[PDB]
Amino acid sequence: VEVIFYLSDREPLRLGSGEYTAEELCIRAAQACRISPLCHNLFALYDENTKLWYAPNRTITVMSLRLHYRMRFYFTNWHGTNDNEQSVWRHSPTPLLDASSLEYLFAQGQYDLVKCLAPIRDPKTEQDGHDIENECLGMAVLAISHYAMMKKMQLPELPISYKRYIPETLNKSIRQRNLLTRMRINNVFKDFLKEFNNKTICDSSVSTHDLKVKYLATLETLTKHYGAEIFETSMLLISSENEMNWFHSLYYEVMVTGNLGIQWRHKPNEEWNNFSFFPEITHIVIKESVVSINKQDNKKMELKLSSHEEALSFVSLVDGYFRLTADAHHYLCTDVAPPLIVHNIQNGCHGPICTEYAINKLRQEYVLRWSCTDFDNILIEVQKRYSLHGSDRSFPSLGDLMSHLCQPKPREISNLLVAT
Amino acid sequence: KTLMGNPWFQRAKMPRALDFS
Repeated sequence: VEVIFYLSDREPLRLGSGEYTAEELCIRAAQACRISPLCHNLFALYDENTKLWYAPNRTITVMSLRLHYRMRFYFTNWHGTNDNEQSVWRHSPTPLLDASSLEYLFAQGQYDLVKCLAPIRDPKTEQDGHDIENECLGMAVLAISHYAMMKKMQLPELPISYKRYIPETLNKSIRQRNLLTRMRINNVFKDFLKEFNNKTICDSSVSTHDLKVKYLATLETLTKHYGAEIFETSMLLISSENEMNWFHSLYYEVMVTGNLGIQWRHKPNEEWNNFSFFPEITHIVIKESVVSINKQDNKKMELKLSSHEEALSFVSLVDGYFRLTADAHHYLCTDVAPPLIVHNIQNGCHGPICTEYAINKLRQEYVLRWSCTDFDNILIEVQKRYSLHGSDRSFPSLGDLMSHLCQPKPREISNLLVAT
Repeated sequence: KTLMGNPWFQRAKMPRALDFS
């Protein structure tokens, strides 16, 4: 009955008896973790036991239930430290992630690696498997070294071992190997740690940020489909005006990624078929457990998931991504529209945006936006009632306060968009 | 079976995860 944080020193927040909505909780969480108002949209709530995400509009009526506050919408090579991968950036009037969000992503990466939510890739061969295990030890060294740098302690100061900083499956794999192999691994680890902390760390003056980035990039390369969600289905439909391809008799996978959009494939006993990138979707309809995604070319993808909740999770992912790369003020399905965005466009309120865009929007025309620093006020301060900074009259809603007191352009560019 | 006969008793190589500029 609480929202959990992967950060080291962040107590969870217990929920009392009452009605809640996922978005408000995500705001509280974003506030708790010093997350900027721009990056708040990247985060969502994950239901640990059912393995199902919550859409922003999902109502929680309160039993034991533990929800993880985590970054859901991810873009490979956001760090731009990859030459074989396309760069990711944000429109200027520049990087995707700030430090605050990056820290949380790092914590998240550690938790995922250890608890195997981010499982290691399968070995193409025995040596490759060994090499994967080696890289795991490397990751352990990275984690421990980061912890060392943060606490301003050195190697003689720290007591610990590699065992709680690797995937549990590998650890348990190791504990069943003979003594000599366990000894060997532990020694080799200790050597890696020693060398890294004696020479490399200061020879190149490796910062903490650098280690985080390294860790996460290694996560991208070392684990299965990192920063991606895969959905199973036994009934898949890909159709157009003159085509109607139905796949049936869970045998089919549909993957959603932030830099390739929606893809699908026959679940293996090779490569993914691209359906659509996000900007091409016009709308998404849900009927029961069935999701129907409509593209601009009148093409359609339709799939039947396990239930309604999973459909909500799926579309909420797709929708969030659409907001991330297409239009920051439009939504694709009413079933998962965040009340804020609805009330936003309903009252003609933009999103927090860089000023140049505001002044430009004002010049080529009163523009209403959101505070680029905090969630508490609209650039007018809203509370649990709407009013101005110096005002005393609590107008029950924005519309009322505005009545007694321009608009956002569809598919308009901004720093709220990721160029991929 | 042998105690030492497995990939871990190859010559230890620094993992690429710890490579820096």
